[PDB]
Amino acid sequence: FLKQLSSGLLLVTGPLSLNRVPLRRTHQKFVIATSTKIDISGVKIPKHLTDAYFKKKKKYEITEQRKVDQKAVDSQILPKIKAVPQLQGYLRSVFALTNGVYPHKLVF
Amino acid sequence: VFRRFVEVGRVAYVSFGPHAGKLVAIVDVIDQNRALVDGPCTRVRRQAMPFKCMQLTDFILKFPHSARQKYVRKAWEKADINTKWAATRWAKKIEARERKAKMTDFDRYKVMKAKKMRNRIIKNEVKKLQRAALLKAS
Amino acid sequence: QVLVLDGRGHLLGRLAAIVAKQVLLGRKVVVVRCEGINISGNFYRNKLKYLAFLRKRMNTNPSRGPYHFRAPSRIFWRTVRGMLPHKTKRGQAALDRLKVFDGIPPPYDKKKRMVVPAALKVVRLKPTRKFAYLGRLAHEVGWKYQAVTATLEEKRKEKAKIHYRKKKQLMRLRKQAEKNVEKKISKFTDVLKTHGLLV
Amino acid sequence: MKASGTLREYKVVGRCLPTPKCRTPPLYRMRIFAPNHVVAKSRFWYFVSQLKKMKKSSGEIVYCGQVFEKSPLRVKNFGIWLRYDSRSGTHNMYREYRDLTTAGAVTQCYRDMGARHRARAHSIQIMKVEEIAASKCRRPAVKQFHDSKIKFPLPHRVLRRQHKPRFTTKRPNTFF
Amino acid sequence: SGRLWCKAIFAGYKRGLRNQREHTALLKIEGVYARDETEFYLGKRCAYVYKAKNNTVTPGGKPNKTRVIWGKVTRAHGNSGMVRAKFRSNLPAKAIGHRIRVMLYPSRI
RNA sequence: GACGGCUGGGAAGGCCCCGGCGGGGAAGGUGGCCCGGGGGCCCCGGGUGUUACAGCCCCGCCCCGGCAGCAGCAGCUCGCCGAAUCCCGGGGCCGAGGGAGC
RNA sequence: GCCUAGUGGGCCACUUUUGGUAAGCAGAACUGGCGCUGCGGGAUGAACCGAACGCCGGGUUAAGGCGCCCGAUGCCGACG
RNA sequence: CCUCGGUUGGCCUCGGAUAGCCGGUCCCCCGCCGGGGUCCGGUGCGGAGAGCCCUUCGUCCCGGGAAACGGGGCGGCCGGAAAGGGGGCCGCCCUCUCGCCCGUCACGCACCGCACGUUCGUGGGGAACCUGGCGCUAAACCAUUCGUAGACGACCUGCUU
Ligand SMILES: [Mg+2]
Ligand SMILES: [Mg+2]
Ligand SMILES: [Mg+2]
Ligand SMILES: [Mg+2]
Ligand SMILES: [Mg+2]
Ligand SMILES: [Mg+2]
Ligand SMILES: [Mg+2]
Ligand SMILES: [Mg+2]
Ligand SMILES: [Mg+2]
Repeated sequence: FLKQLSSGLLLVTGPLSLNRVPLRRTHQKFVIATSTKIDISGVKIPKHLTDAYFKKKKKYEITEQRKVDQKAVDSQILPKIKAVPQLQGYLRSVFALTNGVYPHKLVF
Repeated sequence: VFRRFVEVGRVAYVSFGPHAGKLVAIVDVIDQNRALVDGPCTRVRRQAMPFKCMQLTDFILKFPHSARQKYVRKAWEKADINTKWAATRWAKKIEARERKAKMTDFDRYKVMKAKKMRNRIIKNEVKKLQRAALLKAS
Repeated sequence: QVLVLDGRGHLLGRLAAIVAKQVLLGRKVVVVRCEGINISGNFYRNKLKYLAFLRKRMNTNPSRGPYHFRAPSRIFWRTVRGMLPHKTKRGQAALDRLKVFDGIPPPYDKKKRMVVPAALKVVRLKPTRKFAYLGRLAHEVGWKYQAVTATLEEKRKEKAKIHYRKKKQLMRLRKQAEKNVEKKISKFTDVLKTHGLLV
Repeated sequence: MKASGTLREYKVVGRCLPTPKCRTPPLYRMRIFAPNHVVAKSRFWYFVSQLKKMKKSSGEIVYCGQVFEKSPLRVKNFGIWLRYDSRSGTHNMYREYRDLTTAGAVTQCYRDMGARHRARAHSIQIMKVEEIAASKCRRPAVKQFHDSKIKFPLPHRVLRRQHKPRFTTKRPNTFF
Repeated sequence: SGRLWCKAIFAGYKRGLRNQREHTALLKIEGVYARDETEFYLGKRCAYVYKAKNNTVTPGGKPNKTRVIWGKVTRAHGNSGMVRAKFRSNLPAKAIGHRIRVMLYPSRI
């Protein structure tokens, strides 16, 4: 997670070099917030990455601007991910429920 | 053969109730199923506590059967039960249960990968010892 | 997916209540070793209870009357059926989810059996109260396969001891293997010790 | 009275209404063991109406207060003199208890009478409760705890939390 | 890649003894055996997934045989972790004892 | 999560014999001493007795002794409360009405 | 104030009460019920307990309950 | 292609005692490695079901760790009847140094916030067409007969060495 947008949607990227999740909106009632964190105080989010930017338009292709914005945020947030050990693999993994593992008991 | 006896000065571990997870000293017995206890170093006020919620430990203080809280604390901090209780395997397998309770998702991922390795490194040498038994049994 | 319960040391109605609730909540249950179920009260009292059960029959046609099954498996089955709403389709499906056995048959002897502490004799009865054995009650009321079940049970137990001795040899080999490789697993043992999975 | 929960002891002081005959009536103090002060004042009017010729209409209550135990950390022996109605006859008793509070002692007496004698709280009258020293006790179930170096184990520890897994593999340990 | 829903059982309708209220369902969630544990699941969405004979359209997909009665958790039911849930259509009584997926995403944490 | 009132202007309890200086007392009798036996000086028995090599109970103020604190930071030793009471958060159900004007 | 239908076989219960050995018997008083009335509870049930009813959603209760049938203690419930 | 649907990682196992258990151990004493006395640990069971195993986004470069005795796969031996073992093991003429962990390096429909997703699943059942090999060419009933049988059915019998 990076920044809350002006419509309340959560601007997010778990980086495309790890997740195949781009710069994208999500919704806070539909995401689980784990208590593992990266300091992104020095991260310049571009000012134009807004809800008007992320709104669906109308056969879908990534524009060159959307290609270069994902790089411009990944080249900054990725050295912060790789400076804490095993978090890149942690983000590469997906979350799944298995036997005996109950969500009211697991603390995230 | 019983080893743990309810007596004046036995440290008991409180299993449930409002003072669970704590250590008390049995100061006196009232009747069949209730004892005046007192934890002056584990923050438990002197009170009647039933026997079914305390679990007896292998620690016996020496104080009289009507001596007050400060003599109980004198015996407790002279015997150093706050460190001798922690040195036992009982408190270590309590705090291991606490740590597995406090595991976060990143913690569970790192545990999964480290255990994924440790089991395979042991598992190869287990079979290595097995065929080192069959090749040396003949 | 199957709940396999060792019937030894359990009380009949307590186990049958818990099994009836599980097969209503939709879990296939296999209760093995039903001759090891205990019944509270003295044996003469329990024997005359089942003798009063036997005295009941349809006076005009006992072949239509109440079927007094003699095997401990079928007696336990009848208690669960009396605890189930067996005259509806949900009740019949609940009963059909439940299997009962005498001894521990070959599907379930190479399987771990569960125990219910809320139905156990040692938990649920005072130690001075006299109990009875379902196998002995069953045999003395007309079950014929008590001795052969006992012979097959000692035949199963003597192989279970073989499996147990091999399991112990494997686990001591596991312990020698840990003390062998405690140089190259020491950087991975500390993770499991800091997160409380080992000590 | 329905002896609900832990009883509380109340000092209830009452008197008659001052008539032109009796310009200031004498004041009567009673210790009532009751669930709350409303029940305490009602039992006070019961007992005072039984002892004197004084009613709630002709009388008043000038004080009703819970009397706290002066030593609720000290184990004491309690002697309770009792009057109760059985199914046939009325009996005087004396019973002995062990507790930290005299209100806990009286409610222990009420549940004990309900257990041993099938007697409900409406048929039981406390007459006197006194903290008795250990030498002057007459009941061996109280007197057996009068030992300085007392020592007993907990022999057959039954498994409580019978439904924590409800389906475990390992049969329980009851020795500890 | 893996399971994302909790397992629950359609234990029955909200009922007394002789009056069952079909509009409210009683769920038994696996792992919840106390009323204190129910506080996570209150408000969560629950799905009765079932297959039928004719195909129906799948959102974000091609038509197949799976069909869903959607619902959500409203309140706990009793001390032992059973839960009351309300669905869009009242659940069929053929589903009693069968599985209801309890989704994770009316997230509160 | 935070505040306050009342009570026996809470009761007990905590710290400074570890409250000071005195006076006693007895036991569910601590040291000692005596008896008895069980071990390798120690423990458990039985007796005696008043502090000693534990404790308990009854100028107690030597300004209610002096301090904390106070119906007590667990998220429990025992209450009744709130003009002496407020803040914050979560779950569920529902959106009737349709020209209010300025 | 007028017109007026139906009714003019009753039965049950706390308390009082007469005859009778007694009766799910016969006869009165007071009040409440049933008849005329479903509903929750007493397994079942004219009368008992709770409560009286338009068609529904949420909440909460009464009397009853909470091993399983069967909703609810699967409380590490208290003392016997 | 229909249709029936449920399901959404497995646990491959001492006997049991509960005023007692569990695991190692020889200097022992008995038996065909099994049992007991001795000793050592453990016991609110951590040789723990408050558990264990597996754990999956995928691919590309190069490095370290672990592995090398390994990973994948054709010919033999053991293992099972209460409702029978799909396992362990012997070699093979093959192939790789990958799999697992910590890193370097980028990539992929990034489908633009959204739901039945993700398995067990070459699931069971049903018909049908392909498409190659090994094969195998039957009874039941009626009818007739019998009378050890019989109301009728049924039953018992015979019908080319
Ligand atoms: Mg009459
Ligand atoms: Mg009549
Ligand atoms: Mg009529
Ligand atoms: Mg009327
Ligand atoms: Mg009515
Ligand atoms: Mg009845
Ligand atoms: Mg009434
Ligand atoms: Mg309603
Ligand atoms: Mg009932």
